Amino acid sequence: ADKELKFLVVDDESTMRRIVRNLLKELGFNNVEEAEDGVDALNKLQAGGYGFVISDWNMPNMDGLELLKTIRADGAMSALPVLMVTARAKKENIIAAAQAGASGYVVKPFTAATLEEKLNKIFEKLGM
Ligand code: BEF
Ligand SMILES: [Mn+2]
Repeated sequence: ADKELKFLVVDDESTMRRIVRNLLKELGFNNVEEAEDGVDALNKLQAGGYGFVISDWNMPNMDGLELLKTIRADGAMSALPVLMVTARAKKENIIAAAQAGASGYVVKPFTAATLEEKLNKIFEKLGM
């Protein structure tokens, strides 16, 4: 994919955001911003320019399922890639997110290779 693709990394834990951002850099992606919950995320997304969202689920203010659903329902950003990265491991969680339009889904804890693999799976599906 285009190495100037702008990512929004959303998680209420700064340690996780740091992990994801550093994995993105290793993969060649340096245009990366962070948000701390779904409301902060939507503020940055409204600010413009984003091409990919990586998001947690359990966050205050707006959780990642609501964030995903808001994005998919919004005409200005309905096809924006959203990769879920969450400790929610139950099949019903995965179903709710998949059905809500998740581009992909990774369960914490996760390896570097898994994130890379699932990002590349989304790129290939979208022809990025
Ligand atoms: F708090 Be997240 F769903 F890992
Ligand atoms: Mn969380």
